[PDB]
Amino acid sequence: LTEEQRMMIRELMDAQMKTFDTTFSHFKNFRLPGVKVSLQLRGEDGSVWNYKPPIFSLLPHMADMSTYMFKGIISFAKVISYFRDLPIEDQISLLKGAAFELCQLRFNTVFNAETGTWECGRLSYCLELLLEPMLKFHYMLKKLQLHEEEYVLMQAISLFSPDRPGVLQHRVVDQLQEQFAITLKSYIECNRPQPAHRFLFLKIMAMLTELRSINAQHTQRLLRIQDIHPFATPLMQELFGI
Repeated sequence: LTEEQRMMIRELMDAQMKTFDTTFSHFKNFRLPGVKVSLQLRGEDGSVWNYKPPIFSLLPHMADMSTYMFKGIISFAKVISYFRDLPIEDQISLLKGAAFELCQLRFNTVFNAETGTWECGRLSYCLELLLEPMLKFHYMLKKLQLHEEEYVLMQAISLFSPDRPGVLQHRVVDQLQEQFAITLKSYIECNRPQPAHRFLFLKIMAMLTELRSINAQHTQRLLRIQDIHPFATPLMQELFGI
């Protein structure tokens, strides 16, 4: 790995730890389904609130988690030099295209494939299959057992996609995305020699293509819900254009 590739991962890792509240400590004041996902809420005192689903009862809450997560993704991008050196218009166009993808890549780090639950600090999202592109993605990506460096690089590649509808400096964004892909490839060939990690780089690139597919599929479905039962917050509207 060259010094630049090293300074690249560091700038990415530094942006991650600064904007990723892995314990969801600042996530409060969120809506709950006032009386297929189980919801657990561990209290500091030791009390536990569990929710067993019965159908738009979880949209409000889920909308609060999204906004909280989205805010982390925006802060991540804005603290990255390669991102700030881009025209505001391109920052917005890129953020709207990767927003969901980066949230998923992040949710995967707190995903427990064993128990099939997202341990988000005090909160917990358990299931009640795998034919769902969403769940299959989380399980497959988890199986790869990636390092933190490999996750932030996946976020970089995703964020700096030149093919996002609205990008102007698609030439600059394209060169950046390539420098990020190369760094990931070099990092893998220099830290993971095990025969099991063969073709790892290409497996990661296929997952991102899957994520791009899942993302484009989600948007449509979310807009179909917003068309029937509005739930999107102001921030979710700025991103999905509503």
